[PDB]
Formats: sequence, structure tokens, C-alpha cells
Amino acid sequence: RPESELIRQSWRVVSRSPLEHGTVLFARLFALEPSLLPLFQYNGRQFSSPEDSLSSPEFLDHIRKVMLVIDAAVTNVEDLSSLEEYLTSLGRKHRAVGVRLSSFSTVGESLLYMLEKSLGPDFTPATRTAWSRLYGAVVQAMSRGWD
Amino acid sequence: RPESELIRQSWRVVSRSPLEHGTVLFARLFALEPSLLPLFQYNGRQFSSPEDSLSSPEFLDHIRKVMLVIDAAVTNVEDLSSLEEYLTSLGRKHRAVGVRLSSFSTVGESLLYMLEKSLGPDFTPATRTAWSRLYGAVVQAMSRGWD
Amino acid sequence: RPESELIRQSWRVVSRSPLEHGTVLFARLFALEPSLLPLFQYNGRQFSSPEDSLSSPEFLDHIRKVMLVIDAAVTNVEDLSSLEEYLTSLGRKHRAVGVRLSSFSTVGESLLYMLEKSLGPDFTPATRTAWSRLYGAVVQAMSRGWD
Amino acid sequence: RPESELIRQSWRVVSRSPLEHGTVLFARLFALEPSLLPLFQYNGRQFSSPEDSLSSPEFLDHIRKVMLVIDAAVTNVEDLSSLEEYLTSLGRKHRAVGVRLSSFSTVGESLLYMLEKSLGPDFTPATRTAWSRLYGAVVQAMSRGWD
Amino acid sequence: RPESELIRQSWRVVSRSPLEHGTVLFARLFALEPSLLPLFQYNGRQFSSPEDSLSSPEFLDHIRKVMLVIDAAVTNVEDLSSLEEYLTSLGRKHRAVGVRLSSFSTVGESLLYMLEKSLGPDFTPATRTAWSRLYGAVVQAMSRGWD
Amino acid sequence: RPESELIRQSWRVVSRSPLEHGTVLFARLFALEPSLLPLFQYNGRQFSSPEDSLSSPEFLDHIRKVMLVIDAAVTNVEDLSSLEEYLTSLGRKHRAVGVRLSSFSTVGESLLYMLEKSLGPDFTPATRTAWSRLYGAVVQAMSRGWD
Ligand code: HEM
Ligand code: HEM
Ligand code: HEM
Ligand code: HEM
Ligand code: HEM
Ligand code: HEM
Repeated sequence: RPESELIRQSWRVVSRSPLEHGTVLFARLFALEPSLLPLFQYNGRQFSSPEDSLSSPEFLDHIRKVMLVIDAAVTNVEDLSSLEEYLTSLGRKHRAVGVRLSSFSTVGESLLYMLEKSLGPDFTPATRTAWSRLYGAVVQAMSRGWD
Repeated sequence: RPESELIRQSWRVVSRSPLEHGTVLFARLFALEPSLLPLFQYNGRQFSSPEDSLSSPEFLDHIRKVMLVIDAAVTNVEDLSSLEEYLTSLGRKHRAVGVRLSSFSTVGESLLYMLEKSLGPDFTPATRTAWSRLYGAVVQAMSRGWD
Repeated sequence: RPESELIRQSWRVVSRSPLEHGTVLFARLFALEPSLLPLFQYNGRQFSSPEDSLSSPEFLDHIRKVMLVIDAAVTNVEDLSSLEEYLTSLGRKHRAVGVRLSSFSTVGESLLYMLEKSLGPDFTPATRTAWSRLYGAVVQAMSRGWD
Repeated sequence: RPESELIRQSWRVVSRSPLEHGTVLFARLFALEPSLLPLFQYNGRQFSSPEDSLSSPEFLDHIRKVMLVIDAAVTNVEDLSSLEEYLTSLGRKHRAVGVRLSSFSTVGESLLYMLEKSLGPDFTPATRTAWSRLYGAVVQAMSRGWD
Repeated sequence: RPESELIRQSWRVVSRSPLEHGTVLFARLFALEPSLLPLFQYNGRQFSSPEDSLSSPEFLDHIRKVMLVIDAAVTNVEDLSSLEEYLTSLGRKHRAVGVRLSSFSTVGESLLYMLEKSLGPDFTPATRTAWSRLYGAVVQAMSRGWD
Repeated sequence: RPESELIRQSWRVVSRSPLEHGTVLFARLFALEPSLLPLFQYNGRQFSSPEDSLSSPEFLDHIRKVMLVIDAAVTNVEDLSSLEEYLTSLGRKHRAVGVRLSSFSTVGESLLYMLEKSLGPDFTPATRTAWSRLYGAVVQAMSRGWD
């Protein structure tokens, strides 16, 4: 709740260029968990390398979608239960596409990584903790989709 | 069932040189999930790098075994319950050797990858879907081995 | 000269979002030649991983500079001797920063890679050849900087 | 129990320089499962590359802690129930820090890898089996922490 | 000359399945020098990942060609000057395709690697030395192509 | 010369545990230039992966040798011509073992990387510059070995 400001202020920097920042998050994600790459299947084809995904307009569009859902979480940072229904169904989608629930922890690490690299000295441990708890709440809501 | 032909016709190309095609599938598998490499323990030793596994006659023999089980699935594409018992026990084996059930999804992605690269324009989305469902059925049967 | 049109038409697609396309080229470059990463030294620090470079405003600014020099080459596709002086000095710069001349061949491969992935079916072998020869001419001019 | 000697004798070599050997185990671990790297969060920061973790005094200190817990397992090789309580709580810790139980299988593979490379011809299949069963017992005790 | 037998006897094992062994050599080559991958340009396209090259009939055909040139070197192990002309022109080819002379040292390391993994205990240091000198002589002849 | 103190003070931290710091430098080196790994040939065998080199007592011994030569450069920071003869012959050695002169630039980047990670805030750009120039002088002397 004091850290709701910490979320708000830190997100301001990154929301100004969501694709550039989102591309950091996804490049980091594939570096940590390369087995996620085949799950982005567009026009019946699999990306061979992570740099392949960055040439795909559909993949970059998904980066934008991801950033908009995080942006919705920031907007509702003070009460995330308003998004529970939407997030539950987003979890069910991703379950359908083949994402394991556990892969969302790597996503969280990739989000925290992108924030640390963007904010530098401004990524205080209280900012880390706040984002950890906001992201934790998002994934909690999403996890409902897996049962 | 119409796609049983799609399975049959597409497999014809790859079954003519099963080791060459199987080597693609396994090179792709280790690229996506490097932590599978230590599970192939022959003569009490661990492969250091994926290219090490390709020099091992026992490892290449396992590639041939893998291709023969897929070949059996194609032969019984129209009724896979004939193989359920064999596949259940194959799952129990792999559980014993240390493979997590979830790793079989990466195997599926590696199989679809090898088929896409071998068939090129001939890997139609209906062919993708058919193989996804055949492979899904194989792993369903195998998953019984984990309980 | 007929292929000067091939250059012009193919570049139109990519010049509309130069950073997005340039990010493909650089991600590919570091995947092929990871030893280039330490040469981008901003504020006395070295990037640890390729995804680190994508969070750096200075690094992304260099991507934009790269795309503008290629854009100048396209503008002068019909007579590149107008840029020889500028390109010679750009080569001398890069020599100073520690880039080996030979690394520019990997850059060429990364440029052709980004074009192939962006143009798909539109990247005809005549388009490949044209870009190979335009890029070859740019590097020829730049190579003067190394003596 | 005869292999309790096999454990004892084989550990003697490695316990003389625990950090050097532990560094092998961890370099191998990150090579197999790169997604573990962000879990070592010291001073609110994430390591970008595995070589980053090797410059961290806190990370090297954790290597030493790891080796001391294995050393305790060797000391109690003949009766591991004396360590059950300590190990259960160590599991609960690691659960808290974000380690999935399943990641401990990769740790086991990394431990067996380091032992094979250190012992060479001396890593007999009976030595492999003994360490597999000792490590299996340690993780069994630790797994209690996850429920 | 005594080691001409060492060459002959050691090559016998590998020449029985040249593609399988050649695939080890090339997988190792791309692992050491990933920047070689774009040089294999078939039908105007670049392989994204090393596992892509293993699905390409043209790439596997080149593996077979490579093994046949080494096989010719073994046949003329006692007098390599008979192949100088052929090898000089093979060097000129490869120069044309964009291979740097220096990359042939990595090839040598990949050849020695494949031999070590295939021969195991049979890869004696005298066998290593013999192959080093045979390969050195082949590349010496090839190096003429670069001037 | 004022920066001779900058060299001296910064080296003090790292010389207290030369193997630990040297292991960072070499892990970084293989991450940037994997093709260097086969050049460390001990007992006629090639390391498959970088983590293999860290289990080798001979390889770790070479890390110690490397650190002692740098330590000699620091001791003679105020007049490096005293070491020219020794360094020239060290260059001739390395030429013999198969190291290309150009690979020593990657070594320099790996040394600067290890220093940055060890010194953190203490690695000022004047400290970077000083080490760049000291290392540059060492390699200049070594380069004599290549002609
Ligand atoms: C584990 C990493 C992830 C993977 C592999 C993944 C994959 C996918 C796939 C396959 C689709 C369907 C195809 C498409 O619409 O592009 C999709 C859609 C979508 N994703 Fe992701 N995703 C990941 C993480 C996320 C995250 C973290 C968010 C935001 C919090 C997100 C937001 C969205 C949205 C908004 C859609 C479109 C929604 C719809 O059609 O109902 N994704 N994702
Ligand atoms: C996740 C990837 C896989 C791994 C790590 C793996 C590993 C192993 C291991 C350790 C063995 C025992 C040693 C040996 O016989 O070589 C084995 C045996 C075998 N595997 Fe796999 N395997 C994988 C996937 C597959 C697949 C997908 C198939 C076919 C659908 C398959 C078919 C076989 C067969 C037929 C045997 C011998 C059967 C027996 O002894 O009862 N394997 N595998
Ligand atoms: C081998 C890959 C390359 C590397 C490692 C590299 C590195 C650098 C570095 C260190 C600088 C100085 C710092 C900076 O201004 O950001 C720089 C500047 C610059 N680069 Fe690159 N570069 C590469 C390729 C290119 C290419 C292919 C182009 C365009 C054809 C290009 C265009 C520029 C421009 C326009 C500048 C600023 C010019 C100036 O200050 O005079 N670079 N590059
Ligand atoms: C999966 C690989 C592992 C990861 C990611 C991991 C991570 C961590 C983390 C984050 C901490 C807390 C911060 C710290 O104290 O450094 C920790 C502490 C610790 N770890 Fe590990 N660890 C792993 C494996 C192990 C193993 C295998 C052992 C020994 C069997 C071990 C022994 C310890 C000990 C003794 C502590 C301090 C205990 C305490 O504070 O109560 N760790 N580890
Ligand atoms: C550095 C690694 C190498 C690369 C990147 C490479 C690449 C190529 C390329 C691009 C071609 C032309 C396209 C083709 O015919 O497939 C080729 C042809 C060929 N290569 Fe290689 N090559 C390498 C090593 C070798 C080696 C070591 C040998 C045997 C000693 C070899 C034997 C051949 C032969 C016999 C041909 C066909 C000859 C001709 O058309 O005149 N290559 N290679
Ligand atoms: C490019 C990275 C390097 C590689 C691949 C490399 C490789 C080798 C090899 C193969 C040997 C012979 C076998 C052995 O004695 O272990 C050696 C010896 C040695 N190296 Fe390195 N080396 C590298 C960098 C360095 C550096 C930077 C230094 C110190 C500045 C150094 C200092 C030494 C010393 C003192 C010896 C023993 C000297 C002798 O026998 O005359 N090495 N190195």
C-alpha cells in the first residue's frame, strides 16, 4: 500500500516503451527456459532460436499483450480481486496452449530482471519486494485456471 | 481418421532414415532441455555435452528404439489401445530412469520440430494437429506408468 | 542496378521500424559471435549477457545509428563512392573500439538473417545476392579504416 | 554399508578442496538448468550469467555451505535419520527461496558429475550407485519440507 | 610412417559409418564456432540453429563429402603431394564461400574430438599426434587456396 | 604512473585468492570464445564442456600460472621492459600450442570483466583504463612471439 506507489512510480519508466522493455523480459525468459520457445506456434511453425521469435510480428504482438496485462495489474494494484476473473481465464488459456504453471515463476524472474536493468540504482529492495508480491498475486489468480 | 492417412504419408519420408531423423529430434531435445542429458547413463558415465551423446553407440541405439515405438504408433494409428499395455510399462521404465512426465511434452515439441524440418511445405497445420493428437495419445498411455 | 530496386523495395519494410529490426540483427550477432558483447562498453561497464545489452539505452541508440548508416547505403545504392570517406572513418572508429575487420562478415550474416526473417517468401535469392553485394561494398569502404 | 566405505573413501579426495569441487558442481548445475540462476538473489540483484555467480562472495559461501551439508551426510552415512530434522527444515528454506523439489534431481546429477570428473577411473559403478542412494536419502529427508 | 598404420587402423572404425561420425564432428564444430553456421547457405536460406543443419539433406551431403576428402587423405597418407592440387582448389572454394583459413583449426579440433570419442581408450597420444600431423598437412595444402 | 597505484591497489583484492578470481576470468573466457576450450589438451584428451576444465588439476594449475604472470606485470608496472624477454617467449609458447594472437583480446576482456565483478563500485573508469593499458603492454610484448 505504501509500496503501491513504489509499483506505480517504477512502472512509469517502463510503460513508456513497452515493446522495448517486454523484449528484454522475453529474451531473458528464453535464456533461462529455452523449452518455452516451441509454445509460440504461429502459422503451424516453431521458432528454432530465440532471435527468430523477435522477427515475428505475432510474437511481438504477444509481448505487447503481456505488457498490457501487467499495466492492468498496476492500475488495480490497490485491489487485484477486480481482475481475478480475467486472470483465471488467462490461466486457463495458457494451460490450453501448453504452459506449465511452474513456468510462470521464470516469467516472474524475467520481469524482475527487466525492472532491475531498467531502473538500476532505482530498483530498491523494497521495489523488488513490492513487484514480487504484485506478480505473486497475479499468478495466484492465474493459477485458478489450472484446476 | 482422415488424418490417419496424414500420419501415414508424412511418416513414410522419415521412416526411411530413422537414425538421421531421430538425431534431429534428440539434438533439438537437448537444445530445449539440457537437463535431460545426464539421464542417459551408460557404463556409469554422464555425457558432458550434447555432441557427446551422438558419439555413443548406446545412445544412437536408443534413438533407433524411440523411432521404432513411434513407428508402432503409426501402424496402430487407427486404434492405439492395442499398445496401451506396452506404453504404460514404457512409462514405468522411464519413471525408473528418472524422466519426469512433464519432459515428454518437450519430446513432443522436438518430434513436431523434426517433422516440420523434414516435411517443409508438406507439414500442413492439419498434419501438425494430427501428429499432436497421435503423440498426445502415446503420452497419455505412457503416463499410466507414473502411478 | 536492376537489383538497386530490389534493395530499395526490400528495405522499405524494415526501415518502418528500424529498432525492432535492428534488435533482431544484434540478437543474431551475439548468438553467432558472443565475444563481441564486451566491446560495447558504456559507463566503464561490460554487459554480462546478450539480454543485458537490450536494456541499455546507449546500446539501443547504437542499433539506431547502425540502421541509419545502412539507410544511407540504400539512398546511395546507385553510387556508394559518395559515402567512401564517411565509411572509411567509421572503419577507423571501430578499429579503435576493438572490432576486428573479420567480425564485419558476421554482421553481414546477421543483416542477411534479419532480412530473410522479415521478408519471408519475399527474400528471393536475387534479393539475397543484391544485399550481399551492397553490404560487401560498405565493408570494402570501411576496411580502408584498418590501414 | 559396504558402500559406506565407498562413500567415505571417495569423499576424502573432494573434501580437501570443497570450494574448488563445489564450483564444478554449481557450474554444471547452471549449465543443465539455467533457470536456477535468478534464485540466488543477494543484495536485491540477479546474476545475469553463470560466470557472474562465481564472482559473488555470498554465492561462493553458499557453495561452502552445500559442501558442509554433504559432509554431514557422509559423517552420518551409516544412519541418516539423525539429520532428518535438520534436512526437513533445509527443505522448507529452499521451498521458501523458490526452489522446486524437482530441481534437486538436477543437483544430484551435478554432484554425480563432479564426483565422476574428480575420481576418474576411481568412480566405479558401485561408487556411483552408493552416492545415488546417499543423495536420494538426503533429498527424501529434504522433501518433507515441501509439505 | 609407422603412424601411417596408426592413421589407417583408427580410420577403419569411423569410415564404416561416415555420416554418423561426421555428424559428431559438425555438431562439435558449431558448438565451438557458432558463427560458421550461416556459411551453409542452401536455397538462399540460413540455418537458425545447429540442429536445423542436421535436417538439411544438402548439409548432410556436405558431411559425406568432408568424410570422403579425409578418406582420400588416409589413402594417400604416405604421400600427400598427390592431393595438393585438389586440396589447393578446395581451399579456393572455401575462401569463395566465406570460410576464414583460421576456421580450419576449429575443424581440426572437431575431427580430433570425434576420433577421441569414437576410439576411447584406443585414441593413444601417438594416434592423436599422427592425426594432428595428417590434418595439418591437409590444411597446409588447402591454405594455398587463400593466396 | 599515478594509475600505477590504481593497478597496485586494485590487484591487492584479487591476489589474495588468485584461483577463485582466475576461475571467474576463465569461465568468462570460454563463455565468450568457446573455441578456446580444445587448446587445453592434457593427457591427450579434449574437454567437452567448460565445466569439464574446472575439474582438471592441470587446468586449475594453468589458472594459477596465468595469475602469477599478471602478478609479475603488477610488480613491474612502472617498467614492463624488464619482462619483455619472458613475455616474448610466453607468446612463442602459446603460438606453438595453437592460440591465435587475436584470442588475447578476449582474454583482456575476461580480465577486465573479472576485475569489474570483484571491485564493483571500486572499478572506476580510470581503473579500467589503467588495466587496459597494462594488459595492452603485456600483450604487445607477447605479440613478438608470433614473428
Ligand atoms: C510463460 C510465458 C508465456 C508464454 C509461453 C505465453 C504464450 C502465449 C500463447 C501461445 C498465446 C496464444 C497465442 C497468442 O495470442 O499470441 C498467448 C496469448 C496471450 N498472452 Fe501469453 N504467454 C506467456 C506469458 C504471458 C504473460 C506473463 C502475460 C501477461 C501477464 C500474457 C498475456 C497474454 C495475453 C493478454 C494473450 C491474448 C489473450 C487471449 O487471446 O485471450 N502472456 N500467450
Ligand atoms: C525424454 C526423453 C527420453 C529419455 C531421457 C529416455 C531415456 C531412456 C533410458 C535411460 C533408457 C534405458 C537405457 C536404454 O535402454 O537405452 C531408455 C530406453 C528405451 N527408450 Fe527412451 N528416453 C526418452 C524418450 C523415449 C521415447 C520418446 C521413446 C519412444 C516413444 C523411447 C523408447 C525407448 C525404448 C523402446 C527403450 C528400451 C525399452 C526397454 O528396455 O524396456 N524413449 N530411454
Ligand atoms: C561488429 C559489430 C559492431 C560493433 C561491436 C560496434 C560497436 C560500436 C561502438 C563501441 C561504438 C562507439 C560507442 C557508441 O557510439 O555507441 C559504435 C559507434 C557507432 N556505430 Fe557501431 N558497431 C558495430 C557495427 C556497426 C555497424 C554495422 C554500423 C552501421 C553500418 C555501425 C554504426 C555506428 C555509428 C553510426 C556509430 C556512431 C559514430 C561516431 O561516433 O562516429 N556500427 N559502434
Ligand atoms: C537447487 C540448487 C540450490 C539452490 C538454488 C540453493 C539456493 C539457496 C539460497 C537462496 C539460500 C539462501 C541464501 C543463502 O543462505 O545463501 C541457500 C542457503 C543454504 N543452502 Fe542452498 N541451494 C541449493 C542447493 C543446496 C544444497 C544441495 C545444499 C546442501 C545439501 C545447500 C545448503 C545450504 C545451506 C547449508 C544454506 C544456509 C542454511 C540456512 O540459512 O538455514 N543448498 N541456498
Ligand atoms: C570450416 C568448416 C567447413 C565449412 C563451413 C564448409 C562449407 C562448405 C560449403 C559452403 C560448400 C559449398 C556448398 C556445398 O557444396 O555443400 C562446401 C563444399 C564442399 N566441401 Fe566443405 N566446409 C567445411 C569443411 C570441409 C572439410 C573439412 C572438407 C573435407 C576435408 C570439406 C569438403 C567439401 C567438399 C568435398 C565440397 C564439394 C566440392 C566442390 O564443389 O568442389 N568441407 N563446403
Ligand atoms: C587465450 C587464453 C590462454 C590459453 C588457451 C592458454 C593455454 C596454455 C597452454 C596450452 C599451455 C601449455 C600447457 C600448460 O602448461 O598448462 C599454457 C601454459 C602457460 N600459460 Fe597459458 N593460456 C592462455 C592464457 C594465458 C595467460 C593470459 C597467461 C598469463 C598472462 C598464461 C600463462 C601461462 C604460463 C605461465 C604457462 C606455463 C609456462 C611454460 O611452460 O613456459 N596463459 N597456457
